[PDB]
Amino acid sequence: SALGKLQDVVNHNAQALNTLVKQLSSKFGAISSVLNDILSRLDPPEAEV
Amino acid sequence: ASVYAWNRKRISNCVADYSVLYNFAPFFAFKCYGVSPTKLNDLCFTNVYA
Repeated sequence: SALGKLQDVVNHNAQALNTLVKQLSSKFGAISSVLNDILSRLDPPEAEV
Repeated sequence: ASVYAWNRKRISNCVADYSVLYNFAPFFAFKCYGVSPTKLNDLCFTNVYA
């Protein structure tokens, strides 16, 4: 582990992007996480909220 | 049936068409949770109880 610092920079950036991609799966309270279903099985007035 | 002995039924393996319901009555109550009634006629469901 002589090159620990450079490797650490790389891993931090990779981990940041990874968590950013994973957070797409959370629902945040909506009935579903994917936009297509929300826009498919609901009328526009309720789909707004 | 009377409410304390309500009557369940299962519905599967059919082509469900929800466009016959509207011709029944002025429908004093018609509300849907989680789905809209007009966008009902294009979805696929797992198991349907009545």
